[PDB]
Amino acid sequence: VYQEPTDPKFPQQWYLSGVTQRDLNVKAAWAQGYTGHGIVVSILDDGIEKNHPDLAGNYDPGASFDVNDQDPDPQPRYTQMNDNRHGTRCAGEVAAVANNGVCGVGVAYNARIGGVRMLDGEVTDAVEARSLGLNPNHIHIYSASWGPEDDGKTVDGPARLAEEAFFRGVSQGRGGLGSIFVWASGNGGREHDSCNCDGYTNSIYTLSISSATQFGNVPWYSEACSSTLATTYSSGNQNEKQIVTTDLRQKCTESHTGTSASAPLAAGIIALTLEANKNLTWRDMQHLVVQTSKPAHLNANDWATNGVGRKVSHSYGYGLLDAGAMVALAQNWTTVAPQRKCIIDILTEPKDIGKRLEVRKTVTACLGEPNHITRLEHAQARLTLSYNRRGDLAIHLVSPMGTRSTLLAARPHDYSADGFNDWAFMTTHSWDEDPSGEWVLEIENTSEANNYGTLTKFTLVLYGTASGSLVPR
Amino acid sequence: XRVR
Ligand SMILES: [Ca+2]
Ligand SMILES: [Ca+2]
Ligand SMILES: [Ca+2]
Ligand SMILES: [Cl-]
Ligand code: NA
Ligand code: NA
Ligand code: NA
Ligand code: NA
Repeated sequence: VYQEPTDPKFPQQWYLSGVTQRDLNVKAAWAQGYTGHGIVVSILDDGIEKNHPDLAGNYDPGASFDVNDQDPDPQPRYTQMNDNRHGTRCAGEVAAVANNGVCGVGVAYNARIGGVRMLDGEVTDAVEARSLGLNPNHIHIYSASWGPEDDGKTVDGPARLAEEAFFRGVSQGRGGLGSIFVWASGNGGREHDSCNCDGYTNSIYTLSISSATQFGNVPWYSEACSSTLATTYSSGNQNEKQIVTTDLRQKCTESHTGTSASAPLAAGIIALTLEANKNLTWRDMQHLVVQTSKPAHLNANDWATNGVGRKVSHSYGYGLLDAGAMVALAQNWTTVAPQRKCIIDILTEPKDIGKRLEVRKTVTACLGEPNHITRLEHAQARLTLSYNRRGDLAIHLVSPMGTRSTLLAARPHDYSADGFNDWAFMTTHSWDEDPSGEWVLEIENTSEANNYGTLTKFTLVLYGTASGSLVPR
Repeated sequence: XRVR
């Protein structure tokens, strides 16, 4: 009964559907009746060509604003170099119109799509905050294919206004269910960057999305970290296909690439999921992603099984998004219990790092208290430390269920002597584990240099609930 | 910073 789109470039959208099994299983969600109708997605980027032949039919001025020039119209600024094409490419991935004889189709081709023009200018804390906090009772899902520089030396995250926007968004946005923030995990692969040094992706309030190539490999630009939640397809080498989407000047491109293309596809899949159950909270959505994402046919050297039997990789999170499985599970989903937060200050004295430091602590995770956690969601190791060359450090955190999260891998370009100032390294890899028991933090010098420093604070911050577990996978 |  379901008829797939007839758009001229839809056959080239290999990541949406195919018999090959290397796809995001989006046609199966369309066939269940979910195409995005009623859901509102906003692309936070360099603007959106609101009159594009493949976007006009879905464009939503209520999802749009121009923060750079302070006006309602997010139209890109046209230049000879087409610098401001990025947001329009992202928008088409989410919600390009279907069955209109133009280009291809969005994942959620009946969703409403807007854009915030906010990258074409100085991107201040206030600019980010006004973008993240735009019309939060109209916009359901925010997609951000941007962030701190991927030079492999930077440690940077949201400043005060932006962090307040995240908290206000997940607390009061979408009728109190919480804004959905989807983030691209980054393009710093060639610089050996770590997406845990990026406070936007590392945030518990964002769904950080990584990339896989068509042949199922870790792309050259990919950043590994423990905060990544899941993966969608994007570009790879020149024998692998790329992403088909709307381009600047009313054109169609078949060569959209990089981390930038993965977040919009995830945002589209989340739009389909919200259509299947509008009552999902921001935490519900992360649970659905954890439970339904698929490792199979993704190649990595670091796949590990966590304490509840789920495979997890620092390149891929829980694996490829599966749109059909997301919308199926969403329909009868029971809202998760309110989020508990258990704060455990680990150190009794500062500890010299030297060549290697191992800190073991047995915790009760707030046993006997209203914030008792037996079902982990996010875990953070908030670390304050000094060190003479930051990029020589590697940091690992082992859960009581034996799951070893790489909080920080060596970054050869990070020469900083600034250390970490209460930096909240986050891992998703122990999701649904019982956090009671022995946690182990390992800090090691990966170089032959006689480095030196001191760990002065280690706060283990656990988020989660105390009810509703599934039998382990 | 912030980059695309
Ligand atoms: Ca404008
Ligand atoms: Ca189309
Ligand atoms: Ca990065
Ligand atoms: Cl909090
Ligand atoms: Na709320
Ligand atoms: Na995140
Ligand atoms: Na335990
Ligand atoms: Na042990």
